[PDB]
Amino acid sequence: AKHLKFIARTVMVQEGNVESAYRTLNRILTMDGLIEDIKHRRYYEKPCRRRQRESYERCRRIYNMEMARKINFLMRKNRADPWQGC
Amino acid sequence: NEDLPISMENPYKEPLKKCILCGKHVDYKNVQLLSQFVSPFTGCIYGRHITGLCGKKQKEITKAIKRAQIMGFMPVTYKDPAYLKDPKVCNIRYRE
Amino acid sequence: KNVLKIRRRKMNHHKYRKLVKKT
Amino acid sequence: RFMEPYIFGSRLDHDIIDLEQTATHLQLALNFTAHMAYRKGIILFISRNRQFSYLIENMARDCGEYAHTRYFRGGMLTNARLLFGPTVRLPDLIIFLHT
Amino acid sequence: PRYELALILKAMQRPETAATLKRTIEALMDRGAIVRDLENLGERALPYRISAHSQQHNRGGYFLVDFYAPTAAVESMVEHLSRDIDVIRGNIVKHPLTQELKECEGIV
Amino acid sequence: KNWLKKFASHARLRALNGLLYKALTDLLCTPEVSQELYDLNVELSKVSLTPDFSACRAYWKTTLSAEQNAHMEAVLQRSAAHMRHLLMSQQT
Amino acid sequence: YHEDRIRAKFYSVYGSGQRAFDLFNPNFKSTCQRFVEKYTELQKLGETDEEKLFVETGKALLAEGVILRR
Amino acid sequence: TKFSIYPPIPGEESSLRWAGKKFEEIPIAHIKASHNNTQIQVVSASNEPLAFASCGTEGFRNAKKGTGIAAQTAGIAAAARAKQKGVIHIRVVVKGLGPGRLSAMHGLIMGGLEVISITDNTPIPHNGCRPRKARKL
Amino acid sequence: REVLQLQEEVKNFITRENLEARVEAALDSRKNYNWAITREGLVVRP
RNA sequence: AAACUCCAGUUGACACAAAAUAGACUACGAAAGUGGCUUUAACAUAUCUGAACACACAAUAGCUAAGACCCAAACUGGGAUUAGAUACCCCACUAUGCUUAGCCCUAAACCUCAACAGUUAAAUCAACAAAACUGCUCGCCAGAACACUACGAGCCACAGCUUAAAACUCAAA
Ligand code: FES
Ligand SMILES: [K+]
Ligand SMILES: [Mg+2]
Ligand SMILES: [Mg+2]
Ligand SMILES: [Mg+2]
Ligand SMILES: [Mg+2]
Ligand SMILES: [Mg+2]
Ligand SMILES: [Mg+2]
Ligand SMILES: [Mg+2]
Ligand SMILES: [Mg+2]
Ligand SMILES: [Mg+2]
Repeated sequence: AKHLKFIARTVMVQEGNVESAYRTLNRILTMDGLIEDIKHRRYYEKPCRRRQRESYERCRRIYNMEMARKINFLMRKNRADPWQGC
Repeated sequence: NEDLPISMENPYKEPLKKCILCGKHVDYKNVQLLSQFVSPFTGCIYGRHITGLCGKKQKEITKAIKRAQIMGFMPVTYKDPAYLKDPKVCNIRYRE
Repeated sequence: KNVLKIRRRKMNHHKYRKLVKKT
Repeated sequence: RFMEPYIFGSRLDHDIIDLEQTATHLQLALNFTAHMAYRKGIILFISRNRQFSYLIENMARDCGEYAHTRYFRGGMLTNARLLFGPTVRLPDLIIFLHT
Repeated sequence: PRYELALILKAMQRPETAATLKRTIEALMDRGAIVRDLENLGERALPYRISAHSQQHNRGGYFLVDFYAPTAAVESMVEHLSRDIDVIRGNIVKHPLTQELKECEGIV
Repeated sequence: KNWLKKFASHARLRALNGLLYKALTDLLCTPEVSQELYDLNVELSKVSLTPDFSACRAYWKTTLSAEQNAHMEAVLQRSAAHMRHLLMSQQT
Repeated sequence: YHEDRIRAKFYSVYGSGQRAFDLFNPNFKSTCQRFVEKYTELQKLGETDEEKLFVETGKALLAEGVILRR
Repeated sequence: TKFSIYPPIPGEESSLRWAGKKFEEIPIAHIKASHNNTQIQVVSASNEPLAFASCGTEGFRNAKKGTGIAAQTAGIAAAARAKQKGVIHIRVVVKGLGPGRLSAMHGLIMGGLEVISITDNTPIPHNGCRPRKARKL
Repeated sequence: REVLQLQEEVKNFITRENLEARVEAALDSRKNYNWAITREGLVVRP
């Protein structure tokens, strides 16, 4: 309200590609967490539910990264069998 | 026997990794530095997974940013356009 | 855990609060 | 853990096996194997390392002994009578090149 | 202790700015302060529009006053900075140099 | 709560269908789920809840190309759980 | 081992030798190993100043004709 | 010259011109995309209202207002009423995440106006007013 | 050492006598605290 | 459908409310709790244990006085649905959530792990939870239900809180 306008969350259109500018703006707002914040602020989330959700997402991310690391580490052995037959 | 191994700290121990701001002072008046860790479009403070800073310097940067914002040194809703052409130190790409 | 015991505690307490209200 | 007494040390996070102990252990094992072969006992080599299955089978055939480098089915030793016959003779010595 | 006063003053001409700075430093000294040095950071556009003393400001002069004052002075100075009409925004902080630069061995 | 261990181990129906259809369309309007899904521009025809509320079937319009249809199916099947999580997190 | 310290400093100053290691040879001599042997000989035939030993060992190896790029 | 997504700064002079006018002189189309209705208002750089159109002013009623077609029609009507006042280039400022967020701009483009920049100004409190309770449907 | 450093530093402090001149000089000066950091950890001074 | 149309959009001024992002951090505090900025005070003890009652504290809810009131909202109305709706959905609005001075003293107040010190050796070990134990101290427990009850006592509490039985009954729980 007290800030200068047309600086925040603003994307310029290149060669009349308005759809591309909109999709870039959507990507920016989603990456900065603004979209999920707006969607979550429509109704009040109770503090206990918020803490449970944050813990769940944190542990989900940790577990997913660890499983991805394990799969990538064990993917090296997936080559042609060098001792076929024996 | 002279060839037996001797007790010793690892001489090949590599120096422990450092963050880009380690050993440097973070001041709330240095808006140019604090602007390198905020989103150009929203002014939101980047997390450590993007900035790559350590916990101590991440906290220092956060506190300095809040102090500068509330004391009338830094904008809140966007990054100052004067610092848009500064070196990029954050691991984030909008394909923009 | 005993959910019957907690449900028994709930029924006993609720019945008690009805009695004090009545009398 | 049980391999610790046989480890000379760790060289840049790589364990080194004390070869002085290995010499005595190998001496005892080879003496036992030679004595068992002298008594005409059945000797069975076992190893699931497919890189050396051919070599171990060739060696077993060469020395007139037996080899099992393939998938080990349930009960080959503890149920040998049902799997080979009521009068089968089991090995008198088993040598694991890979345990 | 040692304090730094960050002062955002109204965008005025040189005489009024000098008078305001003199008045601020004089108040500091009256409250028992020993002023070490005065820095000028420049006249610049504010990060946002600031409403003070029934006036809207988009531009302002930034100044730093380093000083040594007793602990009881700071509160009083704040109240004084609240009454000065030529001050858009005054904030007293503990001097950053007094804060110790603890050394780090790196990411554990 | 040791998430490590857990991870390792009718008029009402029509209203709920409409609400879920709107919510799923809004979710697909953005990269909130994933950028790969957003680039596909998936469109939904309807949402049907089973009579016993054991499953939610979202009918998505297919395109003419078959490779694109297969890619869309793969991405949607890989994204379904994340959309469920988002729907409950937003308190829809 | 003691020489490991020297090796570390060598591997930190002159870096890894452009010459490749031949681990099949039981008596392979790397540039770092020759530096170590010269360092120990100098220590046994002189004083104990770690920096001076390093610099004089470098001078001696360059005199022999072994390239050493810092 | 490399294209810059970042809008020109009024202070810093730039060469970007649209029909001879600078960035800060272009009219602004304010779109409010609510959950059940969409509003479009075109204003000048000095905040002089030139055109206004919503889904309700174009005849749509009740749930028909909260659709893409209604927002497109409102955008077309606003574009027509703005072209009748000399508007060609516009800067779009969208507010809200309603169904008419993109359809209103589609209508504006289809009505003859050229979009030079898109801005989002959806109200995001830094945790101010407490929102209503979740529905128990 | 600290006391001597403080004693020599006090010579440049602002007093009631030099307030006019020091205010004027500060008004005719500009201090800059801005500096950027690079990915290599180097300071880029403006 | 009701409701509003002193309505709605842009712009400008404008809180005794709440404190995006940072936080993918795991810190402070005895616990309860604590996540906008500045400043002043300030986080006990160089043996350990030591209380339903002593001395201090204790989320949310609740009771007295005054004040503030954006938003939310038990309750209360209106609209809709339904066989009915004294609920769920929509609108409006209270007590209350806020400040000040007093009370009330309860929570799945839980890491469902009492405080200090020590060990990783034994068959590790009913099971599950959260690897198994040792020394020392305080508190507590001896079938289920009756019973977070009755009576007595204490309490700023008066449909309240703490402590807390017995009779009858059963072979289980
Ligand atoms: S790594 Fe040392 S201060 Fe961050
Ligand atoms: K718990
Ligand atoms: Mg004690
Ligand atoms: Mg007692
Ligand atoms: Mg209380
Ligand atoms: Mg209260
Ligand atoms: Mg708790
Ligand atoms: Mg105790
Ligand atoms: Mg006790
Ligand atoms: Mg009993
Ligand atoms: Mg009682």
